[PDB]
Amino acid sequence: FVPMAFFGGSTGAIYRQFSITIVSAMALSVLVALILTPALCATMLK
Amino acid sequence: KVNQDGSRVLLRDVAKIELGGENYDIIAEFNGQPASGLGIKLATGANALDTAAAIRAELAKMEPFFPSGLKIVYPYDTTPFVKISIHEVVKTLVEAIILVFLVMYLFLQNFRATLIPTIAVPVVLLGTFAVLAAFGFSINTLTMFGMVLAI
Amino acid sequence: TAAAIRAELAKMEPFFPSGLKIVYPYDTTPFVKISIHEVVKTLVEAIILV
Amino acid sequence: AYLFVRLPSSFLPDEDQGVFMTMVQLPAGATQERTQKVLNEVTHYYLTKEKNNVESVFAVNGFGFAGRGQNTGIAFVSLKDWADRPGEENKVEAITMRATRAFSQIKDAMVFAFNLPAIVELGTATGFDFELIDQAGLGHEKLTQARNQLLAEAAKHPMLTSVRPNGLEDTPQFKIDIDQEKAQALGVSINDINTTLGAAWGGSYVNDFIDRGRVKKVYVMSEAKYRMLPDDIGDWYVRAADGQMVPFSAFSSSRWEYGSPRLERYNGLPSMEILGQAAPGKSTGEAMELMEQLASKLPTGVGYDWTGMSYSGNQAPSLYAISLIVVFLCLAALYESWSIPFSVML
Amino acid sequence: WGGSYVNDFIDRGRVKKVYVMSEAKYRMLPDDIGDWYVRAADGQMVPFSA
Amino acid sequence: ADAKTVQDTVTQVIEQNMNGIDNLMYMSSNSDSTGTVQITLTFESGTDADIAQVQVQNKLQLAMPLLPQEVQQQGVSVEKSSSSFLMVVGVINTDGTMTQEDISDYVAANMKDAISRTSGVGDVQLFGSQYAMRIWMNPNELNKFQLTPV
Amino acid sequence: IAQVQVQNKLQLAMPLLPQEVQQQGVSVEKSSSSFLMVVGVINTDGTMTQEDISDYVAANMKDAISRTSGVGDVQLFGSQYAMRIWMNPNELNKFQLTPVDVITAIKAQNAQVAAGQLGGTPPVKGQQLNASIIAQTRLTSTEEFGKILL
Ligand SMILES: CC(=O)NC[C@H]1CN(c2ccc(N3CCOCC3)c(F)c2)C(=O)O1
Repeated sequence: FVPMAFFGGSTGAIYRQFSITIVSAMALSVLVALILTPALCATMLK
Repeated sequence: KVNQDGSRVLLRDVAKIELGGENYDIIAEFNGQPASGLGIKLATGANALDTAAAIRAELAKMEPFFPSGLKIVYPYDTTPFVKISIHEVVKTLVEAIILVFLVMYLFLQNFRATLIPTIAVPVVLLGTFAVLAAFGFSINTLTMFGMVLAI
Repeated sequence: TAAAIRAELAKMEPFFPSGLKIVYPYDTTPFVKISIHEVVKTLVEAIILV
Repeated sequence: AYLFVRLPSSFLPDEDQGVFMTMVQLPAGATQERTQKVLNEVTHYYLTKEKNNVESVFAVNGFGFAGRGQNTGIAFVSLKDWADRPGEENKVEAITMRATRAFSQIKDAMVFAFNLPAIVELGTATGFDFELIDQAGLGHEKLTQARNQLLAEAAKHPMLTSVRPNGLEDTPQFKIDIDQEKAQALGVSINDINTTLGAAWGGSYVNDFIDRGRVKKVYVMSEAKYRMLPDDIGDWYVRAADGQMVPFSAFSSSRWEYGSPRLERYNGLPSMEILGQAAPGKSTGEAMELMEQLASKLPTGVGYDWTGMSYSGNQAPSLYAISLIVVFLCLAALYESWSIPFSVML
Repeated sequence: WGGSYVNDFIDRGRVKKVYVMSEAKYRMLPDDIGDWYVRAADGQMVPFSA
Repeated sequence: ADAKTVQDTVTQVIEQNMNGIDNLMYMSSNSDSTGTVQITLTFESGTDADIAQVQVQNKLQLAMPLLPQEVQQQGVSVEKSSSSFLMVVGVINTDGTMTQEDISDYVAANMKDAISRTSGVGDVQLFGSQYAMRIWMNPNELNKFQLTPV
Repeated sequence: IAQVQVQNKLQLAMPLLPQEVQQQGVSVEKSSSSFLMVVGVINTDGTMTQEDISDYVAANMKDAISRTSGVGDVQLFGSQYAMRIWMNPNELNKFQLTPVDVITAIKAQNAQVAAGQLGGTPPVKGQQLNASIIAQTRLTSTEEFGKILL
């Protein structure tokens, strides 16, 4: 995602936003899957 | 001019004087009925929907002072498409939430276990809103399809 | 800016009348280029010598 | 690879916005009344044959997107909401289709309808925007001839193309020759003559006046009935030095000439715009490159340049190329093997 | 003696200026002041040195 | 004024006096026989549009005294461009019937002046025209009394 | 913006300048005490004077080069062409004429006049013809300036 995020021409914010949105979502999903999701997978699961 | 016999030459006498249009080049007809309106051109790097909402704002405080008959009409508008875009996208988001809840249920028998992924991704979604805002972005047609696709 | 000067000036040469020819006195470019060249060269020489 | 190559390329899908529009172009020197007639026809096509879709029209006479004048006309069309338009035939595409098909039939002018290319008109691909520049000191007429030559050679061997000008029709004009000698003889000032003519036929900004608090303008022109035909030139008389009126046709001289109503220029130089679309078979760059060698067959002094449009994607090769590097490198940061980064790659 | 910017005129498409001054030979020396005459109200020319 | 006139009495004077402006793609000009020239300068994407407006609007200032006084007292404008509108607030009448020449004026004398100022609106296009003291000279009545437009 | 704060305070002083200066060149630029590129232009085959070369560079090159890539301030070595009229004091006086008469004759006989159009802006109904009128057009050739009536 991040390499193709390197936009260009009039297709700038196009591929840009369409990438970095999902990249941000990715890093956040990962942190959540390393903080929130594990803790909830603990606590109460079974 | 005042002629030799003392007769005056008024402008009225040499020219038809009427309170007329400054320009007779263009004429607008709304549904065959004579009319005139405001064709607002956007500014480069403007806020779009904010600008339109504020157009409605400034135009709102004129309606009470209008003369008899003077009525507003709205042809060529962009707002409902934006609103319905947001609507039809968020709707898809929710549909994906429920449809992932059902798959999470028709695989994990436990009702308490199928809550975790249902709780996880709304958090992840909101964080993205915080990031895009902190990066200078906004709710866009690409930054919503991006959300739905990233789900 | 200079490279783009050469750029805008490039699309005029074919339409010139007979005799109209270009010449380049007082230029800065070759000094910049030769600066980069003679510096990078020194870098490589330092790499080998080390 | 085969399913990838034979996949036609696009930028962003054009879609129903519930609001579209249609333009009308009358021939050379047409009048407000005629274009008003055509506008009536269009408007009420939208009013009688498409009631289940059209909510309201907003026709405008005298204002087009090409420019101003009595030749152009515009029509903003707002359709009923998406719910009340169930079928695909009620979507903007089909509506504009049948509309254009009807207009192309029952009109003696040029009327088109067009779905709003979502976002600003910038970027379409599979088409171009060519610009023919007059580099030397050639006249407007020579440039026009060169333009005709390009537009002829392009359509001579269309692996095709579809090329047209931008709207420079070049309409006949009415040249008036004011003989300075006769004027100086009869005793009429050239100033007076000129301002009488200009004020009478084109009006003039005189002064400002207050109307209900708001300052507005004061224009003096003339009654329409004394300026519709060339013979009306004679109706105007000018005071001379000896205090005697003078027929305009005395010092005057008139003849019909040929000129353009729209003078285009590209970058400080006289230019004429060619709008054309690429081949149905070939692509954009192929058409452009196979148009430049056509433009390079024009007389000396005539050059070319590309503007808006012609100025997937070109970045995609390099962008995926970087995506070909960061991937392998990220397949090592947690996975050390020189075998794993060859596993997922397939 | 110093010329003056009068009007503009079209030359090969490009608008250029119109300057009126005088032939050089009638403005190189101080004595050339006398060569210039001015129309008076009575329609008679007047020596500048007057 | 005609196309030939405006193309080299307003257009070229502005164009030639339009140089030394940062980040400029191209300058395309249309000279309309309606007597209306519209010069467009395109700037490289992502540029400071606010200052880009300035560099042009202020180089125009150095060409204004070289324009005909007919144009100087007429409208000269420097704006941010958007090739298409968004809102088109049409105004009509029902009860107290007023002409399309009245409506245009009223919109241009209570609405347009404010709407064009509100929330960074780029360039309001008015469909019609504000009122004006219109004086229609009669050639015969002028000549019969021995009078010119002047 | 530093360019702006100056260029715009100049604007508040322009009407206090002589009209000779106002119609002359007033400029506000970014300064660099030295050049970098000095593209000299010469001739070989078809010999043209140094007064011709200067003009051609100032009529095909300078106008564009000054606009390209944020070029600060192009200094031209020579000058663009101009209709040059060299008055003869004797021939003026012998015919009883002053420079003022010459200037007036030029400003009156060499200009472009704005005339309206057949089938004007508000027409009489049923009008089938709309065409623009062309009055006096600006002179072109030297010979045309030769035949100015004094
Ligand atoms: C209307 C307008 O102009 N808004 C300006 C934006 C720009 N921006 C911002 C934030 C982080 C970054 N960074 C953070 C560190 O480097 C990467 C991006 C950035 F470049 C820019 C911000 O806060 O407001």
